[PDB]
Parts: sequence; C-alpha cells; structure tokens
Amino acid sequence: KDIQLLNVSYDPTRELYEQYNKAFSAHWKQETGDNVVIDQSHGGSGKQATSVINGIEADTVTLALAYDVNAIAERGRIDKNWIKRLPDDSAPYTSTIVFLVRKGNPKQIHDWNDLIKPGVSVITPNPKSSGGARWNYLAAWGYALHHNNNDQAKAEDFVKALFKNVEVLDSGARGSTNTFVERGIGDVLIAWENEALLATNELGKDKFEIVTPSESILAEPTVSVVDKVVEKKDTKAVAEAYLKYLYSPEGQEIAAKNFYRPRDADVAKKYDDAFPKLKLFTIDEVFGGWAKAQKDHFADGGTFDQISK
Repeated sequence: KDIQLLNVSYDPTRELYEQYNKAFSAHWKQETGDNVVIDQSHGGSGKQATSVINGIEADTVTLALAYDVNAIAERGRIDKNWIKRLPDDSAPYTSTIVFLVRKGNPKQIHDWNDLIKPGVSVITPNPKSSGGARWNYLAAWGYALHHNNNDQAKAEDFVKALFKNVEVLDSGARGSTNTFVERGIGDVLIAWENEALLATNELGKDKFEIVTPSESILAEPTVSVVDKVVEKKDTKAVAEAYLKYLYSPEGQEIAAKNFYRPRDADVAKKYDDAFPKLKLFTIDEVFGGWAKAQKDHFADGGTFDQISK
C-alpha cells in the first residue's frame, strides 16, 4: 500500500526529519513491503500545537515540550494519558540551552549575567509561539533564582533586564537562528544546543563560537501519535512505528549526527566529544513541572506579560 503521514514538528528539526524520514521509509518497506511517505511541517511549537487543535491532520506531533502536546490532548485530539505511551516520558532525545556569539566574543560573554549588561544585543524567540523561547526563559529564571537566594522578585528583575536587551523576537527558533547567523543581527543568540552546533559546523564555520553557561535547563522535546487523526486515516500502526523507531540505535544515531543528545549509551559514546559538559537543572525540580510553569510564566498576565509591560 502507499501511506501518507504528516509530522507537525517544532522549528529546528528540519534537517533531522529530512534524514530520519528517508531512513524510516526504507526500514518500513523492508519490513512490510508498504511505501510510506512522510510530509513535514515546522514552526514555533506553540503555533504548531494550535494549528493541530484547529484542523491540521497531523498523524504525529514532535513538539518542543510536553505542555504543547497536553494542550492538544485537553482539546480532545489526543488521549489524556499519552505521555506514558513511549519511553522516557515520550522524549527520545534531550537538548539544552547555550549561547552563540560572534568569533572572538567581542562583548566578552561568559555566563547568563553578561546578557543583561548595557549595550548587549540579545536574540531569543517569542515565548508566545516558540517552545525553545520558553525553555530559554526558564533557563534564565532558574539561573537568577540560583544566584539570588531563591528570591523570585530578583529573578523577575533579572529576566526583565534580559528582555530589555532583546533586539528581535522571532516566532520560531529557526527564525531566531537566521536573524543572528544569516541577517547578522545581535551579539548573542540564546540557542537550542542543536542550533548552536549546526551553526558552528555548517551554517557558518569560523564565524561563530559557543559559550557554555555555568548551568542551564535540561530540555525534553516530546512526541505523540494524534489519536483522532490516526483513527480517521487508518495510520495508527505506522504512526506508532515511526515514533518508536526514534528510540532504535539507527534513530538515535541520526539524532546524534544532527546534534541532539541521544539516550542510547552506544550512540552517546560514539558522539561524546560533540556535546559540552555543564550543570543541568530540570523543569520539575525548579518550576514544579510544565503545568505550573506555563501558568505562572506564559499564560495571559503571567510573568512574561508582566516584564514586557
């Protein structure tokens, strides 16, 4: 049979899925004789979730954080208990947040505190549409808390000061990366680690340098089958198989090659030297999980709205 799947994903996974889709299709045909074609859609995680809620017939969603999937489940398109369906809370790989600066680090950026200095132009996406934007915001807030004796007012002041320095707020993380690298705007990009490594290895070798902060957040992008769509399109078996294969040694290696941190020990050892080492905190330990964080910081009249005013 000929099967057509649609994967609605976050912004920077464009390269990953171009490569992964060809490997999964070859694998599925080998095992079943069927021909599967996967179409891709990319954009800020928030915006993408909304589009699915409003009619995009995605078989699978591969978003930047668990909240965005939950938002679709809350609207009834996905089973409420979707996170337990795949291992590691449906997160086949992890990432983190680092800084990308221009060659020679002319503004002498060393840690989070340097981003609030006068005259520094910061590039970070919009928390209202981007998943990476929200990870970035939590990383900076977590740092502030940890450097201010857990004083939330001081952390809010810190983040206010960081946002005052933001020159362009793109809607998706790949837009942020293009603004910095391609358009040459900004002194520092608060980037997904995969974007920083892609920029220094491909999008512009010898023009950029990564700065690893003292601590950052552990980012866990999450995947899910869209129950209501697969039940209509008769694609549950292949959609489920597509997400499970991300955990295969082949899927993990494709992730690693594209600068995402793999879970598979065999793959991590093989691509070890690529990932900076740094202290990571999680969303559960510092913010009480996604439900609480989203509420507190990104819902209407949250912390973000507050510091923007």
